[PDB]
Amino acid sequence: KTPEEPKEEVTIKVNLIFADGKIQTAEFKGTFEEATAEAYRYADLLAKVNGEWTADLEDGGNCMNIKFAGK
Amino acid sequence: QIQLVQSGPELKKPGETVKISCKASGYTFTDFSMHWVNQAPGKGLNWMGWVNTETGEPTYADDFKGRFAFSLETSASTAYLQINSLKNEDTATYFCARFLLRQYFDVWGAGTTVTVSSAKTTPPSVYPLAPGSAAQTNSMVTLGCLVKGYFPEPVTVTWNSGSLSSGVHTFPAVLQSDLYTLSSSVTVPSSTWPSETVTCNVAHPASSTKVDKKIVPR
Amino acid sequence: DIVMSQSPSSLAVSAGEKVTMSCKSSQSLLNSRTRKNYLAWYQQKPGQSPKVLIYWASTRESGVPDRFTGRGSGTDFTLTISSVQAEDQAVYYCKQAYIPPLTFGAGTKLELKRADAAPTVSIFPPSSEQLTSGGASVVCFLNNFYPKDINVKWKIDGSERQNGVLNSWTDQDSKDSTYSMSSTLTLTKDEYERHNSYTCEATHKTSTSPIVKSFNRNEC
Amino acid sequence: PGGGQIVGGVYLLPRR
Repeated sequence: KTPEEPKEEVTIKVNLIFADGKIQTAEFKGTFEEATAEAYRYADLLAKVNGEWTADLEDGGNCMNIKFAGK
Repeated sequence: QIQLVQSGPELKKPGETVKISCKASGYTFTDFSMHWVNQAPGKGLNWMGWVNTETGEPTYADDFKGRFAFSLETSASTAYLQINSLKNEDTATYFCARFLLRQYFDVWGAGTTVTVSSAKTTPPSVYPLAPGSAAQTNSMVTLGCLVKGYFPEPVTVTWNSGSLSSGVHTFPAVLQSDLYTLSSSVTVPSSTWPSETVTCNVAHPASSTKVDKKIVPR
Repeated sequence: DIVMSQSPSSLAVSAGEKVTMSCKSSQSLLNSRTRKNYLAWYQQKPGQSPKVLIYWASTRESGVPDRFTGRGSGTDFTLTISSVQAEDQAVYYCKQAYIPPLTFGAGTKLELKRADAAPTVSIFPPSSEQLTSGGASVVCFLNNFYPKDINVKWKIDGSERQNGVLNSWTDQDSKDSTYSMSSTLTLTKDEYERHNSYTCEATHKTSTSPIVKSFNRNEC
Repeated sequence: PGGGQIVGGVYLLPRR
């Protein structure tokens, strides 16, 4: 339906930390609600193989530290 | 081999018309639908529609219904794309691609970029960037080329007609005052220059000019 | 119109790692009779036209390495690259061709992560050829560094200069995965001939001390 | 079908 009154194309920066120690970086653009929902789904998507995930928010939620339990 | 050759870059004033060709070869032109895809500067692909190559029937995506027209010349195995009443927002690169029954694009043209603007076409000045009389000894030596004050894009830069492809860094052009400035660097082993000649080749389609500046020590 | 959503918007991984891209449609790409999902993945590198990788949602195009694998069915699809190399740096698009118009996802940029590398800096005085035109540009090249974040400072006889400076950055290098940037300072021949020392300072994470490069007109 | 060049898998039918 997409707002023609108000705003913000935010950018959520995410660190993807895996059990084996590897780290990947990702970005999600869009409205704050959209982008956050993205990171989460992506996390779920990645959890299908790298394990259950937990996270650390900051910068109002504009930065995520997603860790995957592994296995 | 299978190819799609597109016409060159075009610079049109707002309200004008442009028509670009896509010449197919290496396959029977009338067996595959020819589609068109555009891409605005750094913005992603958008499907414009297609033209049935045997019935010649065009089909347009809503967003391109109106000023856009698809046409053929079967005898020449060529597809055409004409935009009328050009808007500044039409600036983009247009690609023609061959589509298969399996529903994906088999081959693509290099794309044709069209710039809508009122700025005058002006040829680039090309200056040789040789290391300043100094600093000795680096194992590697970095040369450069400065292409300035031209319009519109693009310009293609190569070194030694293309034989010198590695170690090259050709930077995106920057627009300032209706005039562009681009830069390019090549780093080669000191034993090869001034020993062998290193030359910057820049072409600017819009003004039909090619300049081959040889880099010479100061 | 069928809407294609792709995510992440971008990704950065180390060579040899496995990266997963996501694409979800508005609707269902799956034809009942053909048992096909009309979803394709395309790869596009800087300045190049797109190149298909996968079609019916999974079927790898001929010539494409098995490193790439497409999965999914219905509205959820993914593209995977098992052993990511520098030649994978590009934007990846999914496109649905189930029901016209053919729609594309916004794309997912894929870059490589590597060991840090400091900029190798070069500075070039104005070409004499340019001087005869009454123009004067000093070019500074900051090549092959990493990460991509970088700042440049121009000084004329020790004083910082902000006017007449143009900057341009390069896309991740297809070979070493580094980045470069070009900065040009432009003045009139007159201004240029009234000062003597020109220098550019690069500030990268790979050092707390700015890499400095310069030359003095009285020595050319 | 009555058509060679088709656009949109929704129309394609098994080959048969």
